[PDB]
Amino acid sequence: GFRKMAFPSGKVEGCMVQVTCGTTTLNGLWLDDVVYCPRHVICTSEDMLNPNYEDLLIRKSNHNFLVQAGNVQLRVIGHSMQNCVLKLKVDTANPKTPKYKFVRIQPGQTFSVLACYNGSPSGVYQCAMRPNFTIKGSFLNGSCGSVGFNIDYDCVSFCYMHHMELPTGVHAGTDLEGNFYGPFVDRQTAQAAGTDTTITVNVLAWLYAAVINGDRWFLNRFTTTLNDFNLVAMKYNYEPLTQDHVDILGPLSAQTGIAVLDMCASLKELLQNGMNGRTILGSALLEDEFTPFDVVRQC
Amino acid sequence: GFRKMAFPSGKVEGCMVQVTCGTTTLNGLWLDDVVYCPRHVICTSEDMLNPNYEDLLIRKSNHNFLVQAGNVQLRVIGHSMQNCVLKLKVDTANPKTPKYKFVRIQPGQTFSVLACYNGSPSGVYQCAMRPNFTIKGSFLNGSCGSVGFNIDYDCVSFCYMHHMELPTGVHAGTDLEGNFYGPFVDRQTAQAAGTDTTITVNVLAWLYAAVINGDRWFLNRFTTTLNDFNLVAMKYNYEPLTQDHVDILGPLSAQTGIAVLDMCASLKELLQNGMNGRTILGSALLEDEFTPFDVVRQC
Repeated sequence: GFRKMAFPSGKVEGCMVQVTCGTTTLNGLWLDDVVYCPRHVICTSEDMLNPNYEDLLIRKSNHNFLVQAGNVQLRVIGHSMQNCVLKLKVDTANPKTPKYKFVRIQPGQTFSVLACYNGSPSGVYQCAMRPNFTIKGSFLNGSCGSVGFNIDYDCVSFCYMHHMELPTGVHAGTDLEGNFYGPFVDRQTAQAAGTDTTITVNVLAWLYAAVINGDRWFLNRFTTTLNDFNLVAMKYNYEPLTQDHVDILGPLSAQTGIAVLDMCASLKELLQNGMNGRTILGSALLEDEFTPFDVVRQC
Repeated sequence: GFRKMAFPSGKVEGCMVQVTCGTTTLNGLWLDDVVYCPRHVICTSEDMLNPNYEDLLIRKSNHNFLVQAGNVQLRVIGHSMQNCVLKLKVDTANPKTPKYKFVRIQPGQTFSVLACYNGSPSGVYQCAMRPNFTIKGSFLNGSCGSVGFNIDYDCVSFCYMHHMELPTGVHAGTDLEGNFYGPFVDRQTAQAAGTDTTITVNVLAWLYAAVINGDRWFLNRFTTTLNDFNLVAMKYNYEPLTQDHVDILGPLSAQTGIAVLDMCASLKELLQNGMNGRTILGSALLEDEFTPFDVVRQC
């Protein structure tokens, strides 16, 4: 079988707290004795249009921040700002702190999102960093400070903190150093992203997944060069395929005995013709939010 | 705009253990001082075609069961069989036991699965119980004893425990009282699922979701009786609606002001005429794995 699969979220659930300043409430991440959260918690409705965050922060005291782990209030003993992330030092360490790292992911890479409201986890799902640095998430009011992450041998790699929604319904945020992915800004304005593209290496991974699970109507006897595939890919606003990408697909190629460039020839035919009403793994659309690693692990 | 979202898995992660007999290891669920697992952990390969579980259990003693949380052994102090589940009394009450219930779900209901191997969680995903009492999971060897669950106001409702795969690649299992969903048995014999059908109540939920988001071209000014709709539905391999289905659509019907039987009339028209090249929620296919509760959550 094959489904979109998220990492188990327990290690991150143990770190989620509620952070309140004024009449603004969102989520924070409690690691050791520090709570990380979006800096726009310090804004008011009038501030959010063109906020001078340095000015706004100097006017705040430690006692203006209300941090709550469940029913328990945590005392803020210091605060600083790192790009778009506020760091609140608290006097108690989180015993539930996992082994962790802060990473900045590359477009095309996937991660799990733990969506939280008022410091309480609500759901978990798998996202990809779009090539235009948006993410197609499910985030409502109060979700800010929800984080995205991957897990590797009990170590949690935090890669995303949520900040905003765009008019098209996609989302934008930062890494845990507070730098936005993409050309976005934490001000209350309608922002557009650059033109998105489809993550080609992931579509190929997913086609290999469809084959591993016995779905093959789209395979063909033809083949293609890497450059000629990339010309057609770019015409249809697919990302070009690098030789690193070809190499990353090897294990799936071997597992199925289908050369990478043969699968490229199949994808080319789908782009040029369509799916003729047929479906792949249930979908009427080509899916590009499974990486090669994702497919392997689950297969 | 909608995606499969799982419940945060942490409360369930804290209950997963491994249960071994000889070299056969699967997963178990540790709640208070009882571990629940599939009874076929007591089978050798020779026993699995036509096991005499009652006879196999008589030869078992407490000291034959290796239960481990991680690498830490949990001593077994009693054992009993309840239908297709083994219950192992252990000498330690699980300190991470959540508030919980055992529930038996209906076809069409959705739940999160925490896929586990050797007592270690690998991933979490959302499943729907199909009308033929199979699920389309992602399960590998050693996944038995993985559980499906819903979470309501901090209470975990356990509804599924995994036991087997069917030739078509779908999966079958029991509730936590050990009664299989569907006509299946825990024997290593070839078994067939009934022909599957589309989950009508979930398609209706999906149409309500489309209306909530402003996509409502398919609404018409007609209605139908429940019986007339059910008789048409069956001719298109749609599940007939129950009174419980009508009731769980209540909130969405209230939210939109569209009576359930009016929406049924719109669906009937879609079934009899097709989509005429149009889309709903950006899809030419009707989705049937989002329940009325799922829709409310994400909307």
